[PDB]
Amino acid sequence: PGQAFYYTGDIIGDIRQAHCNVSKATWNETLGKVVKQLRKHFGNNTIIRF
Amino acid sequence: NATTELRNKRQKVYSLFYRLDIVPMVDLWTNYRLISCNTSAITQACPKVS
Amino acid sequence: VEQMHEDIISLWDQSLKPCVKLTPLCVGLQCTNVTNNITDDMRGELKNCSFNATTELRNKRQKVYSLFYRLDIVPMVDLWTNYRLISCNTSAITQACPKVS
Amino acid sequence: VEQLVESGGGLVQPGASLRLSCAASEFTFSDSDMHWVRQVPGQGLEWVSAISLGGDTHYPDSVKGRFTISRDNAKNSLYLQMNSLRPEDTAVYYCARGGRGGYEDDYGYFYFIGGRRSLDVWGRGALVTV
Amino acid sequence: DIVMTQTPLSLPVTPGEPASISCRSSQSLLDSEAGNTYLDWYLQRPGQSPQLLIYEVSNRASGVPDRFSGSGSDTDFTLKVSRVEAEDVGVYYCMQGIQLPYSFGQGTKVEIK
Ligand SMILES: *[C@@H]1O[C@H](CO)[C@@H](O)[C@H](O)[C@H]1NC(C)=O
Ligand SMILES: *[C@@H]1O[C@H](CO)[C@@H](O)[C@H](O)[C@H]1NC(C)=O
Ligand SMILES: *[C@@H]1O[C@H](CO)[C@@H](O)[C@H](O)[C@H]1NC(C)=O
Ligand SMILES: *[C@@H]1O[C@H](CO)[C@@H](O)[C@H](O)[C@H]1NC(C)=O
Ligand SMILES: *[C@@H]1O[C@H](CO)[C@@H](O)[C@H](O)[C@H]1NC(C)=O
Ligand SMILES: *[C@@H]1O[C@H](CO)[C@@H](O)[C@H](O)[C@H]1NC(C)=O
Ligand SMILES: *[C@@H]1O[C@H](CO)[C@@H](O)[C@H](O)[C@H]1NC(C)=O
Repeated sequence: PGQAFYYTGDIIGDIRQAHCNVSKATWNETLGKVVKQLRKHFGNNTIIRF
Repeated sequence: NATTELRNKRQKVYSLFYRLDIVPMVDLWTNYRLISCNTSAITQACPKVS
Repeated sequence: VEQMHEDIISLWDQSLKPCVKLTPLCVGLQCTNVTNNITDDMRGELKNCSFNATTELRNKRQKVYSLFYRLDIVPMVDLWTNYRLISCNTSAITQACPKVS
Repeated sequence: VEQLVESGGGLVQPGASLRLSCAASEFTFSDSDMHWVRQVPGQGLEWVSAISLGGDTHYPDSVKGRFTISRDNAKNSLYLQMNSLRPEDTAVYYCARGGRGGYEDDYGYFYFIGGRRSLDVWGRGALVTV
Repeated sequence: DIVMTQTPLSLPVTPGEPASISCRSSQSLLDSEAGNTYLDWYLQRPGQSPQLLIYEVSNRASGVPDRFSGSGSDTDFTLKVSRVEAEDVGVYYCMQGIQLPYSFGQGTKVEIK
């Protein structure tokens, strides 16, 4: 009584995986900036990998 | 088999659940159950609350 | 006026909150005509409704006959039951606590 | 297949009583409504009675106070106790299955919204002559 | 109560031509909350007399071939068959499923034309 349940009924169109698009060049530059700032704390000759 | 407005009656409900929301369970007439019913109460978020 | 309105609604809600929720009454009611002597203008305004209500033990149910006003129930087209309470499609029905004026 | 067989009947005099029964077949007499239907030898189909999952019964105006139906469930059979028969009641009587439900103690005997209400699982029929 | 009126009382049909059998319920058969309309067609044969033929609208019972698929609304409803086969000749009945009286209409007897 007054308890309404919501659920997925159906899917119209193809079923595809949800995803995120992040620009490659912008992200690469962002990681370069993070790497420089991490080298300021861990050493200029320290190899940084993610 | 879901409950409904009247305790007397029930209803056959079909829905699409994600694999991450269900857990394999062993019974004669069923295959899966909701992931959190094993450990805790599930509260539906109000659809009117953003 | 706005404060009195909100105060009366709040006190009303506080009075009714710790009371019986009447969840077992949202069942199907086998309602028939009242068999007593009914005046000309009361014909169809009161129904004799039989339902299977729960009791203390979870697995035991009792058949209960009660008289409901026509305004409290709504027809439906089930084969075996004729009426249901008007509010069971909208909300839970809280019983006012007895011995409260 | 899912098909019941009627048993009982015979030739009786006016005022006699009879106990007619239908046996369960393939779990059609467990979680299901039951109906008794009349086939008049020369007229169309007439419904006689019905019994619900919870033991509620219903009869038409021409039958009330004369025929009684019941279910015991433990012995898997439907019973019709006929009384005060008339020559007009000579006909073939048989059972049919109604809708189906289930039995969980949340609330004994439950029907489905939009479930089956047709008459199915028809037997052969017994001939009752007065 | 619900009165179910069968329009034809006799309908000879040539096996090589289509046929239409229709009836009307005196009350609406639509369950507004469920959305299902409860109507049933039955076919009586000289052998096995009772038998379920059509359940509701366009939902064939098990064992019933596609040629028996019907149509209609919540009052007047019809079966339309493209060809009447020798095994399909019998007495057709209409039943309503919304009230316990389960009133039946008159039968339509099919003849060889
Ligand atoms: C995201 O959407 C905006 C919408 O204009 C678009 O300009 C931008 O390029 C998109 N970015 C990615 C990474 O897809
Ligand atoms: C890294 O090199 C830059 C210039 O090449 C210098 O300014 C900075 O101090 C150096 N950092 C460390 C940690 O040696
Ligand atoms: C359910 O919860 C209990 C809590 O300890 C846990 O042990 C059990 O593994 C859980 N079930 C599943 C299927 O993960
Ligand atoms: C309601 O129906 C029951 C059926 O047994 C009967 O005993 C009771 O007296 C009826 N109530 C009224 C007010 O007629
Ligand atoms: C019950 O009362 C109503 C009042 O109009 C009447 O129409 C109906 O026929 C009555 N039922 C019986 C069974 O007498
Ligand atoms: C409850 O049912 C009545 C039947 O007339 C209807 O008028 C009303 O809108 C319904 N309420 C809800 C919330 O569905
Ligand atoms: C109501 O409860 C009684 C208790 O004896 C039971 O026999 C009966 O079948 C129940 N009725 C329904 C309609 O569930």
